[PDB]
Amino acid sequence: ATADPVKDYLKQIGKVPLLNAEQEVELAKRIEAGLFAEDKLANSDKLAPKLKRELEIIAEDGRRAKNHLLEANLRLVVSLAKRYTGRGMLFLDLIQEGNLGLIRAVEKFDYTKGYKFSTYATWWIRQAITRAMADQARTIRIPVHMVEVINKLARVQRQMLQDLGREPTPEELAKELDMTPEKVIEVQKYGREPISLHTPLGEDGDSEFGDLIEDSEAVVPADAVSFTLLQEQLHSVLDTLSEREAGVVSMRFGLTDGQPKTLDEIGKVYGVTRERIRQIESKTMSKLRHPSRSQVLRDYL
Amino acid sequence: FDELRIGLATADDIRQWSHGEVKKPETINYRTLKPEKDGLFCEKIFGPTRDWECYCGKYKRVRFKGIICERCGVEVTRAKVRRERMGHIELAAPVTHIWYFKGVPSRLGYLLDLAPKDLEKVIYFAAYMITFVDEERRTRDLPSLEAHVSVERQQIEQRRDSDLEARAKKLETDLAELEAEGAKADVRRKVREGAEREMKQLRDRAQREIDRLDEVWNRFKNLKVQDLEGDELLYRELRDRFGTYFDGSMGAAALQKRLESFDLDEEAERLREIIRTGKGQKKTRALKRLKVVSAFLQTSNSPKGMVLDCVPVIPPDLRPMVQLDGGRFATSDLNDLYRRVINRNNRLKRLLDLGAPEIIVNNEKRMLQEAVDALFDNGRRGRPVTGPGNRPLKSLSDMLKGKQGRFRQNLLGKRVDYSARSVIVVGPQLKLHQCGLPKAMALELFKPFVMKRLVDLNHAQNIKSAKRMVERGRTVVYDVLEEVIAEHPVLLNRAPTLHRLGIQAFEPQLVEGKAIQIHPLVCTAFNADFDGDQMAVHLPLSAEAQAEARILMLSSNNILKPADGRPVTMPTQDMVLGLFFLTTDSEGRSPKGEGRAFGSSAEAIMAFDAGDLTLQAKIDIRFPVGTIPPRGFEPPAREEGEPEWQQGDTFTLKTTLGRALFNELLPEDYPFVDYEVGKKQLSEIVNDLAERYPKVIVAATLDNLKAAGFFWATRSGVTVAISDIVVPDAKKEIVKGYEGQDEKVQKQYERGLITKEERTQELIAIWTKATNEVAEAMNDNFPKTNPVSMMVNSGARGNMMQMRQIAGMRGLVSNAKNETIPRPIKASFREGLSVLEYFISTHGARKGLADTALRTADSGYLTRRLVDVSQDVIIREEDCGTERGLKLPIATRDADGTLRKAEDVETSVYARMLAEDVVIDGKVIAPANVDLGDVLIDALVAHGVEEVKTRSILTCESQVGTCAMCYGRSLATGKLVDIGEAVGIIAAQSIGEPGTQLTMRTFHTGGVAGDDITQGLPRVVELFEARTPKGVAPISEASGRVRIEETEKTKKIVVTPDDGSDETAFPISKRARLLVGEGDHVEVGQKLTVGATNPHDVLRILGQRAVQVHLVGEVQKVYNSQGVSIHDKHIEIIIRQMLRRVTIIESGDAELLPGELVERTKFETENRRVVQEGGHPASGRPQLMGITKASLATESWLSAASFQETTRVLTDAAINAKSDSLIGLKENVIIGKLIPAGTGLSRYRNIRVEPTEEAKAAM
Ligand SMILES: [Mg+2]
Ligand SMILES: [Zn+2]
Ligand SMILES: [Zn+2]
Repeated sequence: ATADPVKDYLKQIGKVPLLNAEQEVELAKRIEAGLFAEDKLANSDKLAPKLKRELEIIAEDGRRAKNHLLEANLRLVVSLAKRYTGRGMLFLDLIQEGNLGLIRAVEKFDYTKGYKFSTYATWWIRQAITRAMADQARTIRIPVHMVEVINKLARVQRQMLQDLGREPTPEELAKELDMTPEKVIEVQKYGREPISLHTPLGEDGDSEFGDLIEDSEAVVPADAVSFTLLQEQLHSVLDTLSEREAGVVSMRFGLTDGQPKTLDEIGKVYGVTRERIRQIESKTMSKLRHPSRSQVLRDYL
Repeated sequence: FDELRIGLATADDIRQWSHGEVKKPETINYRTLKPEKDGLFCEKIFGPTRDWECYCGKYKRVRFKGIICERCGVEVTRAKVRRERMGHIELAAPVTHIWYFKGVPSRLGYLLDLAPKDLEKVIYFAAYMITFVDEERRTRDLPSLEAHVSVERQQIEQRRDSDLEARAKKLETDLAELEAEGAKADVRRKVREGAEREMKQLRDRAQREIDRLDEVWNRFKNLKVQDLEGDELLYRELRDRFGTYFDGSMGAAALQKRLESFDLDEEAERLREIIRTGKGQKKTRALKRLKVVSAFLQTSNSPKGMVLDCVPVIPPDLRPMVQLDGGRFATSDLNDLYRRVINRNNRLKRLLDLGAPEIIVNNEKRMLQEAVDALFDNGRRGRPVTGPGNRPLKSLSDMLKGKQGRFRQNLLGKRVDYSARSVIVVGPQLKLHQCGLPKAMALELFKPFVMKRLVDLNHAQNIKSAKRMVERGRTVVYDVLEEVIAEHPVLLNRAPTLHRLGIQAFEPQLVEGKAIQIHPLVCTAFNADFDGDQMAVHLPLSAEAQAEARILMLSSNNILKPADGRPVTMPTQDMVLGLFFLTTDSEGRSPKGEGRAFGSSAEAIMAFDAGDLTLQAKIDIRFPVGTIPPRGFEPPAREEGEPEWQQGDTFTLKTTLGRALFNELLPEDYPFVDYEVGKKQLSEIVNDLAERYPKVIVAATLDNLKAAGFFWATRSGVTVAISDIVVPDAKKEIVKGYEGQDEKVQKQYERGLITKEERTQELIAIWTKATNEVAEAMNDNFPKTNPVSMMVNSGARGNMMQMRQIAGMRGLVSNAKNETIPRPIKASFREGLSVLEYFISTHGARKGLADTALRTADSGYLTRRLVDVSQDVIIREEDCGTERGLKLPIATRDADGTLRKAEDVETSVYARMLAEDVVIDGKVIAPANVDLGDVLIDALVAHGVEEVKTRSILTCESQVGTCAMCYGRSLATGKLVDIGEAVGIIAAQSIGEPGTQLTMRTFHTGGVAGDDITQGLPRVVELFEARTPKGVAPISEASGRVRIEETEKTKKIVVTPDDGSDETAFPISKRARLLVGEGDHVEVGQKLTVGATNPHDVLRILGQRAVQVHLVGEVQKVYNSQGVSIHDKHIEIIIRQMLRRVTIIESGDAELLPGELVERTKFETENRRVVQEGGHPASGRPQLMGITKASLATESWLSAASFQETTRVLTDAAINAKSDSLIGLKENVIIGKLIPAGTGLSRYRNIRVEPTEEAKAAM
């Protein structure tokens, strides 16, 4: 009810009864009792209503025992989640994801292996915690196999650093891990953490890092003025040429509309051969290629 | 744009705004850098990231715009739509809003009658809540449940009796068998002790089972709505034992289930009932609860929105993730907070998918609620979500607030295009309206105009070639630039911009160098000093902007400062010294050619160039026809036998050459000024010129004065060698005598006959006497010829204190924490200090620097608060129909046989308007509705009037705003104020301008704290904040008998008013000073203890006029103590905006809440409409409130949102569903519409222009 809900959660765990061996094997037997009983209830066969109510009571007892096992094992998941904390994900979120891993773990347990719950649960705790850390910690999502590759590379790079006391070349790390050096460069480029936009610059407080960046998508008024003047000048030089030449060039690059047209496409509405239409087209390109009608367009690029 | 609404946004509104669900937390792909599908930054929901492209790579063409892609669903459109398109996140379990819950209780509101700690318990998943109870069903079957409980008790008692009988039989059996076996001598005692231990333990668990049954019974017996249960076991056993009777839940869903069935109209009804009858803090509780609940009744917005089910998302541009150099990425913290909320919502959905324990689900819902709270307010509760480990993440609100918020950094003040900045240099060759821009500055500012003119002048074929030449920078570009920038004003501006004259439109002019060349005549109005001060140049752009620059803003139209009407564009540093040397009298300087006639000024100039006549020498110089004689020379005209007039005729004058030159500077129509000019008389001359000549003539005359002042100050004979600074020769013997008597005192103190404190007091007294005496000797020493006196006695630059502590001794100088060293600095700066004397000087110096830094900070703060409180008052009527006014005194402190005018008439009565005609002998001396200048006030005080009735702004009543006539003539134009002039901002700036100029601090407290009232700027801000001053001076409520009651623990005063009035008692401390007579005569006028009176009770017991006079007089007596002159109408505007709120009482027939903040006009309208209905009106008392409280309590919530408390007023507007009319200036600056002041009024924008018929007939 106060601040620091980590303390509130730890007290919300409370004085749960820790389970010595016969207690949790009896609880697991009751789990099986409830689960097989509700499985029998799930069948569509008609039995006595009293037997159905008894099986429902067993199912409720099994659910209660499942709950009790959860509150018994919230201690171990808290003790294990703290091992992987302070790495971009919050401590209580790690606790909750480990709780997901533990409720996945206990569901897949059988009493045939006479082992304690710790050595079987810790595998799923570590697996779910590292999967959640791979999936949700970074702002850009990295798949779990990429995460395990990159942090294996990080740990062997740290081993190299503590071994020879010097920064290794990427070629050495590539050849000692049997991947290509360009792959190593790519994966350590991928393995980066973004910096927040709202970082203060220094003594000044109003000046932030966010106002220093520009945007390439911003429209430049000079560019738009150049574009509309290019359109106007192109229309003017089209009007400068002959009417038929203007008409044939207006369709070859589809200047009038959004679609260009081929020489065979315009040979029906106007009715000339491919030879003549391409000849007059190339004549128009040559005439516009003359240096007289170039300075009006050469600076326009 | 007519109205801007606000309110609670229910989930329907969020879904209407939204375009999809942000189901997944990830933002962008890690290799292709493309936005994800149905996650954050989604192109399907928010829009495409390129222009007319879609996510799946198809549909790249522009022709088929406005269609939906089949593969990926991305609409093809512009990339800017991602600045305006939002989605939403669907939360599995509802969460509360941190703005309403966990805030000021005036906005939490106690809508549900719950303590805030109870809310913390219930909605943060630590204590249960009962949402609904079938009370009538529970009470319907009370005998049945009572019979069941009785049956349970009966069977409990029966099994207890059976167990007791069995235990007794077992105890008897074991005692008998261990007493018959005889295993040990006293084994029966041991087994009996064990049996009785079993007895007591089993009896304990029996009483304990009885106790839990009793406590659950009495807990269920008193269960009702709004009931909490901290213990989870107790709620669980109520659920198990008792079913389908009471409905309860857990978390914010409890608040939603309560609010969906919350009956609030009858709540307001019974709450009004408890308002009607009661006493104590219950009145305040019910008052706040009714002022909050009644908002939901009148307004149509449902109160569902306090607890929310959906969370809208910022569009992705406003929370960007921008690519940088080197592959690094930068994202806003909003994306991280949204990612946290989405992750926790997905995990909660996963837990709800399967069967999960209640503790885990409750913890997940709690962390979801806390993450949503951190999104809305990171750092409101508990430790903020840090992130990287250095700083807290900034939430939505964290950028709607403060200096980094949108209201204060990107809406009121914005960056601008077409602007430039460089250092400033002085140019005497400029006119009054000219400034010199560099070539590069003028090319970059006027670049598009240069390209337009280059294409017009066909130096380049098209626009691109013109830009290429401009970037290359050929000489033809500079030539066409010089052809363009003329007749095109620019706005120059200094960064502090303390008052209205910080922005002045000049005409640019091409100069070399890299500095802006600025007229010296105007640099003092900028506070500009050429020590690397950098001035920004802004370019008016359209026709309207440069027209307002030319007409309203020009530097040749801003002669008079609006603070006091005094001229400010005649500086003093160098030209005043030149004119002083030009016009002073020949004292101490050998006058050559003294007393010889000259035919004209040309002959005098020829003689002065020859060298036989000095510049200042009493000569008879004849003047040509048309020269107006002096004011004092007209009656003593040259004696004439026939009738003649010297008004236009020639004349001879006994004046020097220099005064003839000075009157050649001034225009020919001005009378011959025939005195020492100095500075003050120069200010009077410039004031008269501005009052009696057009603007262009005044600009020309000040330009001539500048040029000649510089010319003669070059040859004035000022310089500072160390021989010019002279120490008094008597200072040696004066200091010798004083140190001799100090030595005598020191050997007197060595015997212990006097204390250290008394010796210190008398020593600082006698050393202050010594420094005053050597200052007088220094004044008696220097001649008029040395340049330091010539530049300090002329009003040029410097004060007598500085010359006192350069030539004479430095005097007494303060220690740390404001005391005085007994040993003063006996060495002058010309002589040079010693080591430790210089150390004690540094003590004062660093404290002074820190003091002026904090002083300018607080002055800026006070200026901003005054601007907010005093804005949105604009001259909006030509004239009122009123005739009421203020009885301002005009003649005061008259001696025997003579009448004298008031000393501060220049700031109080001047530049006002008479309410009515004044008559003394049946004839009007001054007509109504005219300004009061020198001549009219002199005529009135000569005729023998004592007080005048000036039509000021405090008495101004009008339909809207204030009128021009009731305000008085504007002090910045010299004429009547035009309708539309924003007088409020001018008043606020004029009050806030000399805030840095006060430079006051309490020198010494006298060894006691609290005896001295606040001085300087803290006194001003304490006065305008309407706070009670630190030195409280109580005022008697009525005349009567007052005596003292000197109780040992705490002093006491008692006044008993006569005429049967009730006794009132004032508490006074055991402090040193009380000035009232015991058993003496007292009345309402005086104060029981000398000190600052608390103005609240002054208003309460004296009246509105008395408190207005007191406030104006106090702030003016603070301002007059330093030399800064502020006209009293500038204060009167803020005081009128200060007393506008009225506090009402006994409002049982006016059907509104009694005892809150009520506007005066609204209260009067309510009174009119309730006396029209026949009901008796409600009473009301005026409420003197501070500038901040009056600024927050305003009708337009945009202006209050732009001020300090920007979260409380936003929540207040959302709760009250108030929409603000856009009358005002902050709310029109933000939107970008034209402000309704000056040119932006309706009566000015609605003009239609057409040429006359003869005009078009001519051409
Ligand atoms: Mg400076
Ligand atoms: Zn597509
Ligand atoms: Zn008026």
